Amino acid sequence: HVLQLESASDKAHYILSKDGNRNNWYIGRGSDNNNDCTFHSYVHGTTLTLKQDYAVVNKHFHVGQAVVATDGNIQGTKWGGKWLDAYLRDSFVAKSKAWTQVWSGSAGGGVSVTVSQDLRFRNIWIKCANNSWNFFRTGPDGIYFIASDGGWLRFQIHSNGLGFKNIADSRSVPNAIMVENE
Amino acid sequence: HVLQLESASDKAHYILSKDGNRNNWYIGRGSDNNNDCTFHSYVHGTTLTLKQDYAVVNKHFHVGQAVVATDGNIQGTKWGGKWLDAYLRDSFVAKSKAWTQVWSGSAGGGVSVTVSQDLRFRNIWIKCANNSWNFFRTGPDGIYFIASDGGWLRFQIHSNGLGFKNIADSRSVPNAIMVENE
Amino acid sequence: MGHVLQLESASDKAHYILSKDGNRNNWYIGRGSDNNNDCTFHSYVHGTTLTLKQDYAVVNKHFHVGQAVVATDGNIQGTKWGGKWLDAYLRDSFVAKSKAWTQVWSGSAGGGVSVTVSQDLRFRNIWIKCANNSWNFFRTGPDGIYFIASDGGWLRFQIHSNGLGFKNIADSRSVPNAIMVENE
Repeated sequence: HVLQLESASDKAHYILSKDGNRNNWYIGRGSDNNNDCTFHSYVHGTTLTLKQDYAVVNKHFHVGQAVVATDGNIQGTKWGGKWLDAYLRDSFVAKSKAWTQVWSGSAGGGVSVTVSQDLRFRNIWIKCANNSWNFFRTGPDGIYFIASDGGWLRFQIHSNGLGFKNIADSRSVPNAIMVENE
Repeated sequence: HVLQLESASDKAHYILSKDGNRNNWYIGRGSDNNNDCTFHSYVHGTTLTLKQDYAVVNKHFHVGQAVVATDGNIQGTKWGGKWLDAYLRDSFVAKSKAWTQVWSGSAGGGVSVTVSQDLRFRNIWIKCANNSWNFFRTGPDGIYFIASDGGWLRFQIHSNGLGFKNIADSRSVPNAIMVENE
Repeated sequence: MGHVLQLESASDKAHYILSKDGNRNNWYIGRGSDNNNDCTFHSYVHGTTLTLKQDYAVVNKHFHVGQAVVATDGNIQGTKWGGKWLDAYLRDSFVAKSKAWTQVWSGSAGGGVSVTVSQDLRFRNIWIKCANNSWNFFRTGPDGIYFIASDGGWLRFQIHSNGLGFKNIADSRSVPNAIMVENE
């Protein structure tokens, strides 16, 4: 009930398979003075090693068809087939604590301007009178109102978030827009 | 120092254990013309394979007591014993970029209404005068103010977020409330 | 079958390959125990083990994939997470759904008056109480000048000193007396 392999103290002992003259795979204690135990394909160069404080495989690791990658990323059906890094980015609001100017100029009553970021469901700050930032969080394309410094601004988000239009304002003309980074 | 297994080129070579007449487990290169090396239980049908570009197990994979599931979900004490998908959902604000109406009507000064979701710590838009949406983010049940289109609205979130009351308004009567999806 | 290394045992009895160096049990592979079909690759010296069981495979210690690590508490470390553990990457990268708030200042700051607040208020959700006992919401950006038509009239305020300073620049009948912040 035991196939007994015996070597001298601290000497290698492993099972080696060769097909033809080719080293194919091995399992066991591959080196003298080293107690790591390895299961290795020479042909694939793919390895599992039992080491002192952990086990390791040297390439990506599949669990069924889910994948644990060598960079620590995970892919599987639970993440909608995405890698986890992308699932997270798409799924949850980023704590960037940074903003970006998407537009600068002057947009009086009736004037529509155009930006290269989708402004829908974003945190924005609009600068109108008195060199202050007026906060707003947009929903989808639509009509919004803010009692911005100077008086007030009624504005429209249109064109799938790329259009920003001053519908009407009372002494509160937008001259800059920042957006919180995603 | 080596147990040497030798085969013809590209022929299977493996070690097979049988208990009585039952195939029980094997290790090695299980098939001709295929360099994949496998450690397999025939009884359990549970397998580790070393392949060209990855190593793979065919069922859920435990690391101590933590679990990496075949769908890519992970369970562990670091996630409070939850699966990671649920930890994430519970822990972080959802980037849903979508909204839902929670009430529609007319709530003049003093009028209280029931809303369809708990509005505490939520992103909301209230429509009052002039067909525009006024943004607000609520905290707990309490008293809030917004200089909404038309003038202003002092409002109350009550009844564990299920009640919305117009305390007072100046020419700014609410008629619709949207909430950002969670 | 003459070119397979065949290990044959009685039904439901252990059979494994054991390697010993000198007198020391060093490693084994196979069916370690009677009446039990679990198959194990184990180092006796390291005490590190892989086991194939009925419904799962298991390693008994942290498991590395290249240099990435899946720990026994379910945490993951890797270059994708900036070399951080995923728990910290998540905490640092994404907005907490805390649904709770904390008071960061209480007092009375009229026009021109500046106060110290107890948290960095940059890129935070805050609520300022001015006139009429109501909360006025604002989300801040970095240090800078901001405006809110808060209950009473309006308030132009400044976040300064790396988020630790709050100054009433000017107000119209809307003097701040308390500020709450959403918990991170």
